Amino acid sequence: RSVRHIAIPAHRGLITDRNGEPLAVSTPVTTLWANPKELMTAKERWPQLAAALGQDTKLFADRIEQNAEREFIYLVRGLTPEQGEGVIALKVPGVYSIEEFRRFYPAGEVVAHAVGFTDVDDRGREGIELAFDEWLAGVPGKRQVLKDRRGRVIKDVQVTKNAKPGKTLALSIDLRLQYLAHRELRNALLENGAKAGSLVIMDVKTGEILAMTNQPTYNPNNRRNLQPAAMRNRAMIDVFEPGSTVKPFSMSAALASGRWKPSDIVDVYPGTLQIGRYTIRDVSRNSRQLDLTGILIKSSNVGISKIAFDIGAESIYSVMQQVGLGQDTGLGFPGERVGNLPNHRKWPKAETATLAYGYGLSVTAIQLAHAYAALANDGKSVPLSMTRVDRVPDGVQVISPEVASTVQGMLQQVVEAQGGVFRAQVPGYHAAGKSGTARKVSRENAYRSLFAGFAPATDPRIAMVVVIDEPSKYFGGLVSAPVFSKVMAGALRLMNVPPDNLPTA
Repeated sequence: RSVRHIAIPAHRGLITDRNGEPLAVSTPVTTLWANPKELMTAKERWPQLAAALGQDTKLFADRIEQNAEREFIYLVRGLTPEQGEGVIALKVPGVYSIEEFRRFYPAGEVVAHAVGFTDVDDRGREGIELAFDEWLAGVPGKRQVLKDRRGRVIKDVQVTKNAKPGKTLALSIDLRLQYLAHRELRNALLENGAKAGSLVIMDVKTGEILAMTNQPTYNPNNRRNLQPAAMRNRAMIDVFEPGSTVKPFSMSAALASGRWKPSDIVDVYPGTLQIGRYTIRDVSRNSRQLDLTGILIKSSNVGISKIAFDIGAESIYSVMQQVGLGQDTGLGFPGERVGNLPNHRKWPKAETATLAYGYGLSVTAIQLAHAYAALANDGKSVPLSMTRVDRVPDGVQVISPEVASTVQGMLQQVVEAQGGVFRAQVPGYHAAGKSGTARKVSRENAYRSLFAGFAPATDPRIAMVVVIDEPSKYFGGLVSAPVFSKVMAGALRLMNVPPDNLPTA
């Protein structure tokens, strides 16, 4: 007698990793709904129905009696096809089913922050699911069904508009590398008794983000009792002052200025330098004079500041801006933070020095990895991508290949030379990188352990950033280096990259 114009869900598009491994799959579920006007005519059936739904007898009865005037209530949503058909087989008057779609995340917490999740209505709410919701969602259809005066659906009349399925999306993530990264970062936090962390791996030639993992994390298939801290995609929303990890870009500015050469010597004695009301301090007051490579190895704040006064902060600012520090990544990720790299018309001495040793700016882990990928790719910046790319993108030469090559060699000495971060070495390969201690001024002042590098030195393929938040187990400045080593070793092997430092493995 009556007529209703309901909808037909679209099969939400599959999300895969770059090799086609499934990251988010739309699966069939059965939702049960009732017409209370019909249920009210079969009350002797309610206890059996209530038990099949895992509901208390009297509470289920109360719920039906409270809604007896309606023609529609939900009984349960998202049952497997088998469960739904099993309740339908009870032949309870007024109980109906509809088949919907529901996401399943086969890798669970391993890639939770990148992929995000959907609504109970299959709508993208976080991460890629949100950002690409238009691509993934498709277009629903339109169905028609007739009803009586009691609201009883008599017959499905026809189908009006055919649903249109969403489109497949292949991410840049390599799930083999994501597992390695997720496993090693997690083990690292437990061993150092750390709070949170991030690890980013990217292809320096294509800009593809091959892994992006954070701790803590969560299972998107089971979001009960979910803590807000666990949902933060720290690689893109946690901002910090990168500290010594951007001294290599101060150096690039120096070697590009025409005024400095690697063999130059800077006097750092006595490990401090006064500028007005401020005092610059070196951790290693062991040294009196350092060459340019030694300044990075010892992480001399005094040394890099003296270079900065000579070349000027503008030259340093320009390199840091051009490699993407505190600049929009273009990834358009939900909640992504851009940081801050403030310019000045005139640079005072203090602001000059603090920029040079990495406290005059705020960045994300993704930006820091992008910047190291520019240095690794022989000075050529390529845009970041969260999706698989089919051609090497056009890059921008932001650092001359000669300077990039020199600084590459210095960072390789940072890892390999005496007194350097030896725990960063990758067996079988020549790796290069730089360690640092981050700072997020807030009222608070959090300290993070950072390592950023790339490999292999002969033809760099991937860049990596490891962030470990305030390790409690407190010489923690070199806590991230061993994570870089293990993950870089596993990544190079998984990507079939030929070793260039035998004998080591």
